[PDB]
Amino acid sequence: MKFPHDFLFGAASASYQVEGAWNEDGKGVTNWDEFSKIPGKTYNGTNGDIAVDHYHRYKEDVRLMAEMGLESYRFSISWARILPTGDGKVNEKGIEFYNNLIDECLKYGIVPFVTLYHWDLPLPLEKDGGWTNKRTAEAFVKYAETCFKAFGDRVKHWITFNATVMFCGLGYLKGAHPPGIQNDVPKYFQATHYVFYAHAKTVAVYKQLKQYGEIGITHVFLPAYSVDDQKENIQAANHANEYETYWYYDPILKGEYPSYVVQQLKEKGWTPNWTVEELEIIKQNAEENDFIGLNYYQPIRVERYDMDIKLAPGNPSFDGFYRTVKMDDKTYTKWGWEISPEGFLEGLHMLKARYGDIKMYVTENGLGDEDPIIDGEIVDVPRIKFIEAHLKVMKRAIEEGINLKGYYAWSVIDLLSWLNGYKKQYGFIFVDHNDNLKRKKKLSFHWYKRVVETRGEEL
Ligand SMILES: C[C@@]1(C(=O)O)OC[C@H]2O[C@@H](O)[C@H](O)[C@@H](O)[C@H]2O1
Repeated sequence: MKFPHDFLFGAASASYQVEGAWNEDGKGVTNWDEFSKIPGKTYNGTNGDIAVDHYHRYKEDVRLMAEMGLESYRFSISWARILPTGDGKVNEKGIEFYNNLIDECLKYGIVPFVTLYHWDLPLPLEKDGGWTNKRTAEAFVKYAETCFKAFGDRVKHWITFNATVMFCGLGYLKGAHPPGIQNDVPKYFQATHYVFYAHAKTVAVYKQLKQYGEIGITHVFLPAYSVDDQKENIQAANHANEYETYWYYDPILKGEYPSYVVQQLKEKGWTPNWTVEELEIIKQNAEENDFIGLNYYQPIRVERYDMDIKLAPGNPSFDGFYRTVKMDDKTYTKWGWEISPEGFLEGLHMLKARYGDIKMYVTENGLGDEDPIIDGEIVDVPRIKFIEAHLKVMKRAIEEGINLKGYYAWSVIDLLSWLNGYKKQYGFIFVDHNDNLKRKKKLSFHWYKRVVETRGEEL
């Protein structure tokens, strides 16, 4: 019984990835609904139209989570289910559905942890300029307030945004996410600003509501290490960390943007169109966050741009100052992501040094795999070893006085990986695409049950 009763063992899903029912019960079209049908954007033309069909079998999937001894389920609300056009009339049929999902989790004592925005923007709001238009931030606040009024009697754990770095960075820098834009740095940075503004304003509204649950944001956590002891490389890491960690966590946690990056955007002419009022709202609401969410999969190993010659190479950074690299002496997934428990642990240390005793939830962590199948059984031993290694570093972080209060494995069920199809499995529950999307427990499902039952006595 080592992890305290204070700490939730969970597993996670995202609405676009898991629900399907893209056109049902009054749901508005989203950006991912349109974007996924552009050839070249999703793996093998893979879709969320049906996804894994969680919308129609939510009762079954929740029964399974309960059978797994799950303590908390983290899912996302589809904004286009509540408010189809982003604003305007509320779709009651969408409110019914999330009330039913919430109520079913609750039957079995499973705690909802709810993400409001997991990348699936109602389409008009894309056409307005998405997160580059303050309007979308004001719309988001209204939506959040709608969800709070409708669901907040029962839901006491809320996430505003998920992984802003990806949706903003992939949407405006690489064109791999909607709206599909490439190398527009100013829009990227502007998008992150309006998101952080929407967050802080939403947090202020939630607290004025007097609902007595908790709220915070979920970021990607992607700690950057220097590939060696070389000063140029150390500097490349510092810079990586500034842009990938500090830009995101400082505004939410500290109430100020990191002056290092601010100085460089000014020089480059890329500073966002931000107002004093917006920055005050951010500044005054940094102290209102109850927690920080971490989606952590890997660190990155960096060398400076001109230290090739100075161990395979890496992708260059957006401003071309550094690049990430792969290395002989480390372990990678089959899609090339590093598996680094020591990476994660020092990462956690770096975060307590800067942000102090902030309450941390690991809102995503897991292994993407093409699962071994034997006699119709999914024997996903690699996933078990992945989660095991990460759970052990958490156990140690806690022993070391880090304020970690939950762990949500990425993918409670097999679902759609945005850009990797169904082939990049991440779940505890298998889904049979060849047998009418039927659910089967994997090896990992039974293992995780035991971990929760024992609260992590695994040495
Ligand atoms: C990007 C991908 C993947 O499919 O590879 O990684 C894992 C996980 O990242 C999370 O940060 C996203 O919220 C979620 O949607 C997941 O999907």
